[PDB]
Amino acid sequence: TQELQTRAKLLDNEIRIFRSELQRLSHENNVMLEKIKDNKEKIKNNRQLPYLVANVVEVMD
Amino acid sequence: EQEAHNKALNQFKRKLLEHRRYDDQLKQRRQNIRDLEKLY
Repeated sequence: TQELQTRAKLLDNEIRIFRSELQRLSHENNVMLEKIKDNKEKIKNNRQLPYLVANVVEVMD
Repeated sequence: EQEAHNKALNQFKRKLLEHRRYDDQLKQRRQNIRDLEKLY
């Protein structure tokens, strides 16, 4: 009964870490979807046609 | 049955099943922040 009591004492603190960490990830994952839509409205404005042609004589790399 | 230490362990097996339910969400929502952070 000593081994099972020590499992029980640990899970009183543990359910608090899991609750606080699911709320952090679900609000962060709502903000990541809004970043990629906002920056894409400004990429699409610059990608506007028409645009000159070239070739690459060299990549310095 | 008779023992009152079986009633103590049943409260923490409902928190342990919740820890299995939470693991499937947390590891799935964490992998979606890693993909979108390379795009960002």
